[PDB]
Amino acid sequence: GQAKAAPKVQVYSRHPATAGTENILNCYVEGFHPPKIDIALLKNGEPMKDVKYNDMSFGDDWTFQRLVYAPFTPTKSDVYTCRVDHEAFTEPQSFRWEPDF
Amino acid sequence: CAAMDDFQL
Amino acid sequence: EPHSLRYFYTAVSDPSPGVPQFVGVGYVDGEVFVRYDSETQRMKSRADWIAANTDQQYWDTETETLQSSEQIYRLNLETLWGRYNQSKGSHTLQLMYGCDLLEDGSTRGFHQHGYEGRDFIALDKDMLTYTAADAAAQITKRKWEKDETFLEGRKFYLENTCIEWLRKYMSYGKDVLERRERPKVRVSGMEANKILTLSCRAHGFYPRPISISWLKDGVVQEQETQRGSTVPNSDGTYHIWATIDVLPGDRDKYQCRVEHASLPQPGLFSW
Repeated sequence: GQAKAAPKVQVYSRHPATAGTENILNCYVEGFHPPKIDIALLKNGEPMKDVKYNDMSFGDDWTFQRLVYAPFTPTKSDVYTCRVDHEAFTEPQSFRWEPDF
Repeated sequence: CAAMDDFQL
Repeated sequence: EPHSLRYFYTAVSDPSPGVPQFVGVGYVDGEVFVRYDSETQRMKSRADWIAANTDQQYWDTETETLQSSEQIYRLNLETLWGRYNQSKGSHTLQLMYGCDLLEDGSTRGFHQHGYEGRDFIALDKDMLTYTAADAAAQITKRKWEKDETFLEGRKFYLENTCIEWLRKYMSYGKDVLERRERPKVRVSGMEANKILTLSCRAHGFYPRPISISWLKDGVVQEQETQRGSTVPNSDGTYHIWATIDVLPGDRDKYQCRVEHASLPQPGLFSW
């Protein structure tokens, strides 16, 4: 029958973060079938500017991968999450960036 | 160079 | 290092945001260099080095080839609908094919279909027979293994055309493909009431292969290390983290070791 697979998500910045220094926030969603998905980047729960979406691709087990990214400047209290909605999820799921200052 | 699809499933 | 030229086609019955009806993407050594979709109906350059080294006839033939493939996968989806009793659902048909140049000079080719996220039919290593996963796929197999010239054509494309265009592409893109970019590494940690978990993050390394491991007094802690998967950054570089839980008082004994082509020797990093 239909082989469905739930996403696996990693949230990370392009460079090691320093409070107040511009960076790029990355969310990498992989391992999911079917290809239909929604991926959002969130700043304190709200969508972000200048979010870009790389090419959806797939690997050997047929499951799909997609990179999402945006410019941001991390601070000490700003919470950045990646929200993934996929039909293999019971409900849309959130993954918080860990600043790692 | 992509391959030319000389047969369908 | 196994060099590769690969194409990935994706055909769906029900497009959605981010998913056009048909997408074909080409990779050299793991990196995108061409893309086609049913939105544009155009083979477009996805890397400077391929654009710099082709003429408009290249993009015109490549566009022609993929328009034909797009039409054919529209037919293939209907064909597979007549092979199973599912009704009006989301159908996903996937193709991967291409060739590997291994280290010793030997070569391998690939031509495998997936239907509904499962295997459907795959070209075997001899490149003259296929493995069908189910009875629906066996109809394709009997149909195809009957056609001597079609079998030879595909074997020749993967053994000859694919491999030599891979070498051409490797020439075209040497300075990008064989460049080195150093990981910027940071070790972070959070001591909790009784356990300090150390976190080693490597930002922006190229090429993709990397080894990141955790050391106690220079001795690997492989069973205690937890690795994320290597994942890409926007500019074609890569990212990995590795964590390990440690006793707080033993903090000073722990360093993260990164093995990577861009580093003259394996690098060591500390909290």
